[PDB]
Amino acid sequence: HHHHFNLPPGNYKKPKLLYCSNGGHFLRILPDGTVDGTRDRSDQHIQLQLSAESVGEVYIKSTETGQYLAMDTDGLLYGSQTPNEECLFLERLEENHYNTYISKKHAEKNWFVGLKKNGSCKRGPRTHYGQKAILFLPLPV
Repeated sequence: HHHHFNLPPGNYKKPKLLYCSNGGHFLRILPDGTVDGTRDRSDQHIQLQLSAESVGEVYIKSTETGQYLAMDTDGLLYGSQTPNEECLFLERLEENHYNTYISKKHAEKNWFVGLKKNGSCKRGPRTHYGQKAILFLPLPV
């Protein structure tokens, strides 16, 4: 293990919105595979279904498009049509409150899913423990 094992409360029964504290954006997976953030609660591409692989491991999938959130070799988030090793994330509790998502593939590097204040996604290597960009709150849709 490269990381702690404090898990967030909750389950995967229903889809969620992943709200980023940093700029107040919801994680969005565009039909074209693009990943970013939007403040529009009405957006049809912010509804995500999480599911667990192993305990503490998840897939994050677009309910609208079926695409899986994934982080590439260069730390860029993208929408994948099929589930692959780049699609697994370590879902953890952070600051005793939020949810963080660490790239399983790149766990040793501490690459997280994160959103900038301007709503653009952070590149893996630019993320790190202690940032606001990596903090998410799962909200019901």
